[PDB]
Amino acid sequence: MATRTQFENSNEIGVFSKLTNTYCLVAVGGSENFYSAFEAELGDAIPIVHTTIAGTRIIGRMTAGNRRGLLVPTQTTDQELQHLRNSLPDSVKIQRVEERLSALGNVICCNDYVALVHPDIDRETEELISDVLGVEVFRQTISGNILVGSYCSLSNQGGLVHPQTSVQDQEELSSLLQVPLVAGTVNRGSSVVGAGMVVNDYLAVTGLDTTAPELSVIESIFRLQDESISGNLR
Amino acid sequence: AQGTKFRISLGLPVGAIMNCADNSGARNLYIIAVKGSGSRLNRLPAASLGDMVMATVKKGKPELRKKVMPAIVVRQAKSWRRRDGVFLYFEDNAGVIANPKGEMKGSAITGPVGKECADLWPRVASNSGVVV
Amino acid sequence: XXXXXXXXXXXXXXXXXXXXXXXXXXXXXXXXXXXXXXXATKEFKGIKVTVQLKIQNRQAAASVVPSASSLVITALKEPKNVKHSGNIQLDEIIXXXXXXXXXXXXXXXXXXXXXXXXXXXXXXXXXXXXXXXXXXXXXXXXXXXXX
Amino acid sequence: SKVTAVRCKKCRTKLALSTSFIAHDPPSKESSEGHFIKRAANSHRIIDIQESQANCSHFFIEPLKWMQPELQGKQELEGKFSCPGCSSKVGGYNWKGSRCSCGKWVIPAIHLQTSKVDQFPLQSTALP
Amino acid sequence: IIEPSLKALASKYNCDKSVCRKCYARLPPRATNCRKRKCGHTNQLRPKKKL
RNA sequence: UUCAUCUAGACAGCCGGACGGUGGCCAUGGAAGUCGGAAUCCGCUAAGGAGUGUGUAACAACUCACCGGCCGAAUGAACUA
Repeated sequence: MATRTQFENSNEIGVFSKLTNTYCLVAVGGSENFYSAFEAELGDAIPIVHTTIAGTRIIGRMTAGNRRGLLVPTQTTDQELQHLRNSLPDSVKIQRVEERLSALGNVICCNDYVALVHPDIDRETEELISDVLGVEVFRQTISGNILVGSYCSLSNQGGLVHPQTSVQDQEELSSLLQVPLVAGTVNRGSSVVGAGMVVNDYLAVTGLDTTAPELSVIESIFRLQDESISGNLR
Repeated sequence: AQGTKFRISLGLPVGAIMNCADNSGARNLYIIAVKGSGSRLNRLPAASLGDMVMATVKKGKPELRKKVMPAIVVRQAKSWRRRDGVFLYFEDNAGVIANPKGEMKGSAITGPVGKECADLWPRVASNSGVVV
Repeated sequence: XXXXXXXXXXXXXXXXXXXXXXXXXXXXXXXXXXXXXXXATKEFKGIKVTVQLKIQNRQAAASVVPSASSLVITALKEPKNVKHSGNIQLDEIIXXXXXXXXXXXXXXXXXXXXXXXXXXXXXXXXXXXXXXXXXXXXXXXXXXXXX
Repeated sequence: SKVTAVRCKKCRTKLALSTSFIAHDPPSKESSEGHFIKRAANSHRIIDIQESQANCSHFFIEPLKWMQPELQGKQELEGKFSCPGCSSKVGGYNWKGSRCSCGKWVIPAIHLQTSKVDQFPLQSTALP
Repeated sequence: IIEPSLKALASKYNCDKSVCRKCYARLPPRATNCRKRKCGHTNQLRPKKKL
């Protein structure tokens, strides 16, 4: 539902991890306490895969994927590739993508149905995003920012977007995405809301410095929220 | 507050004017000091890719000018060794300004971003378009 | 089963007192414990000290007032420092009252028990002017009658 | 108003509901109980004066059902407890006091610090 | 939670000591002179401050 | 050098008891001899304070004033060079 935890001592989670519907990816250099937040609440439903991308620990920003597919940058070594295809199930498709815009997660924001991409992405790529993910591809920028990945978190239920956005611009995105949209802040007021948190249908993990008024707004638009052991025995 | 980084070659002494990559109004940065530097007689403290340096803005909006504020180096023109083997170098020097926590005032970064700068600072890795 | 006793001090209207600290190791009681106190301190003032001891086993109530202490002399009156220093016509009433106190006094008859009970009341006016020290130094009433 | 629920941060468990809360709301504000007094070894020597904080940083709740395995097993005069799934220091029990940060006293307290737990409404969404 | 039977056991070695004013040494409580030679075996002793 | 205790039992330690009205009473989250202000009483007495202290959340536990035995010849203070 709405859990809060932190990697080594940093609040942001979507930089260091990638949460999807069918799988989840985590960075390698973490405590047991960071992994226990994912292991307890997911359980044996989806595989939690330890990996690295292009010799880094920031695999949330480098990769981009959904239920059906996973895209990795060109700089991904072949040893890191085969470790992914083994642990992830047979259904997901894994493809290396030749980009000038290397970091795919900042460029691409997507879910089961609708993708938003950075507008300077080229035409031969836009076929490969639709072919792998099975998703219609739309070019748009959140009000001031070309980077749709870091400044717009999205899921099947809804979407949390950049705070400095006009209502008429939020209307035009809502028509295109066909989901309701809420502006908010995460991690005591950081505008970086796509990398500040991760989300899917069952779970939404945020930083520890997210205050409770911010976490209440997050759980509302995602509609994740819903007791006998509490009782009065004096 | 600086995380562990493997040593790369020191290529920006005190007095360097590097470009300003983000879109917070500024056009260049005048480096005055480098956080975490050592001490030796007659040695200028130098910057590298990934270091957090103190810098003033010489050219830009007048709100930004005339105040010292720390900054993160995102490109380096001096070549350096990566452990996998290659020697690589960018075309120019570059930096982004930041608050002393390490959060970034800039909304986005133009041009390429050094890979070692991305892992060391998370907020740079959020705003970065291209990482090498 | 088990037999345990604890003691409760003061309180007029309602007070957790000793029991809350002592009720921790025992069965936890908040509503009934002050109610068991409220059964005992009924028709007793709140300003006055009231000494009790309650023996419970599986949430039992025991209401008693032992009154070996100054509770007896405090019982007869009508209510920086609210002074107790009053005059009372103790002599006939206190002789019945000290016999209520002297269940063991561990002395001889009521005469030795009258020289200690009046000394416990170091505040009240007693019989006529003074009922303390040189005035209650000799007692020529009751005496052998209560024996 | 509506009922409120207290969920644990990083455990996501409803620790205590409403129909609780012995909140004790007004402070004393006079010199001996609104002020924190730090005495010395002898002769009631006052060395430090600390003014009380604004809001009481705790939640004073009744003894509940999920504290019963901790309260009965190794009963003592003071201690602490946790969320039942993450084992972090969430609140402590004290039969003494520990007034509030803002200060009165209470009765025996089950003090539940407002840091590292938060308060939610149990009712439907606000729909902003 | 300290169970003050044990605190009185603990206070003998830590708290119930005397302190020399000059050399700040931790001396036995009923001692008259300091055992250290650098302060000249002085008799100017104070109690250790209680918490 | 000058004083004072001492086989009429010293100093040191040991060995007994330290009880009854006692959680007295105002004092306030709680103070029971010990955070304290004013009061200072009786009983059992060989003798024992509404209490010299350590300590206790509040008690306790210990210790002391005091009461009687044993151990048995030296002990204490202020100085001067």
